[PDB]
Amino acid sequence: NMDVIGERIRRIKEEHSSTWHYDDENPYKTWAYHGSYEVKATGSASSMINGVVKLLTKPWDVVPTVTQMAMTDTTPFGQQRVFKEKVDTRTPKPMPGTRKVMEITAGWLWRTLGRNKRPRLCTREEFTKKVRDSARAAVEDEEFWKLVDRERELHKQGKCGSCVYNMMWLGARYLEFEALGFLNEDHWFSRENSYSGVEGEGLHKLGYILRDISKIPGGAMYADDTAGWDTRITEDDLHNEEKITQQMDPEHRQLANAIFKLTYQNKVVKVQRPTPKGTVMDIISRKDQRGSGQVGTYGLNTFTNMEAQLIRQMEGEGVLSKTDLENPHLLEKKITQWLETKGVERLKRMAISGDDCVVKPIDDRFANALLALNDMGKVRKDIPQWQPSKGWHDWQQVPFCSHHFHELIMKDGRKLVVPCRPQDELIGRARISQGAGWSLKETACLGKAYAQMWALMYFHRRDLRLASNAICSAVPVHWVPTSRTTWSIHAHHQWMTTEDMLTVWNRVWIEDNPWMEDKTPVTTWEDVPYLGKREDQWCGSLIGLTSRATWAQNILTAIQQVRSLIGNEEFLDYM
Ligand SMILES: [Zn+2]
Ligand SMILES: [Zn+2]
Repeated sequence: NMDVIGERIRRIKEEHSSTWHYDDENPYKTWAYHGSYEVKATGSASSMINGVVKLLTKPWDVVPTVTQMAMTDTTPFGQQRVFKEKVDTRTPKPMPGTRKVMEITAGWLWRTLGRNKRPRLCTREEFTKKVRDSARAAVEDEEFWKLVDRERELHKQGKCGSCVYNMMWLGARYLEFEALGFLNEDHWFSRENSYSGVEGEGLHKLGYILRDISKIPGGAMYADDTAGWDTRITEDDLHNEEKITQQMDPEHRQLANAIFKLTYQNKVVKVQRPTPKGTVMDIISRKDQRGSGQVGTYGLNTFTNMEAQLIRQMEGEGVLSKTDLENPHLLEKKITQWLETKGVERLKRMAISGDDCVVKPIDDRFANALLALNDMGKVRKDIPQWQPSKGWHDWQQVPFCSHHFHELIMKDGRKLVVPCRPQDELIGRARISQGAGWSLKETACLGKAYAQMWALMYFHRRDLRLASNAICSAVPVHWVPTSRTTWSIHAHHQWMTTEDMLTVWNRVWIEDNPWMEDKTPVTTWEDVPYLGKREDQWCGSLIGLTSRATWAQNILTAIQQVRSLIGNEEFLDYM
């Protein structure tokens, strides 16, 4: 406890020895409270609207899903209400039999994941290349690595001085990246290496993967959401995730054990809180849960979700009974036999990206196999704890990574599998600019990035292809898209290029598409298919409405208004 986190609290206390106090009425119930100090508020209750795509998407000014997405709250008040919901809770300790099967499955899973790859340290040169107090992009060119070296020497002694978490210091995240970044950089959770994973595959491939899973004989496809996954990571999960250190070299194992013991299994967090005296940052700590702003959070969530779904498949097939989960002397024989004879096959029945999961069990007993899932702490969201799960018998209805996927028939007979989501979520996100003082050019370039992402991923939506062509017609051709649209893991960002969208389309969907055997290229957007009109409307299309027809037939007027305000540059007509 204080032996691991004491030095961190001391340095925070001495750096703010002025304005240091113990608020006797702190609102923390499951976190250990230490102290507080005052700082200026950070964040905002609303976000800036991207005027370029807003002016080109007038019918969606009157849409509630779009209007809501401009009111996110990152203020210290918003910081505190999200803390009450699920962060300030305790997850009950799993039963002794459940803890054994988790430990057996975790070790078997780590051996399988490391059958070809060996763990390795990540480097300052890697961290510096990936970025392309607190820190920005003046810091890697600064010799701030002397700070990193001094903290690493503390980690080599099993101590920690300045690795805290903010609901970050770049030095602590490098040290974490140095010891655990190999999971992401070496793609341990690619589908080839992990069977269930989808890391590096990309949003344009997830639908094909779900379609391949549907070919496996079995029951329905299940995709249960977990209520607050990061808050349900137990001390047993962290101990099971730590077993990867057994495959490391001694110098790597030492730095990773330091990350696990001093940064994951013990954590110091500074959180902002409103008070009748201003804005106050509090210093709390706990021994479980997972920090969301961490490298390897995705990989360790993926690993633990893989293990948990494997265990639920065990219970569905009758390998695990209630008596087994209660038994502190549970035998390993039938658990080990099942994993070594069926484990890889059962892993192939799943698509798992962090807490998002899709599994196709061998039959539908899985739907009512809930003893281990609930006892492990991964309680499903918005459903009675023991009510059976509802699965889908059509992979196209299965939700995964905030998407569903449609199989489309091109006019030449070839088949595409495209990602899709309710259209208001796509338009509402595109109308949101990130930050404060950005010029019209940077605002238009971000809108161009969303337009080209729609041309690559959501071309099959009539409203989006029209809006994408209007945005690209209103933004100068030579302007390069800035920032990122998705901020997500599955985004390969093939739309950031200024290559012809139809050329990039042919590369993504034909040339590089492993599920497309006919490499015959598409020569015109007219040969790029849409969703069925019924499906398009089911997923939020405004086609058929007169406000959409008026907007479509008068779209060049809105494009010219944006061009008039942008200035005298080179434009192209894409309509
Ligand atoms: Zn540290
Ligand atoms: Zn759809």
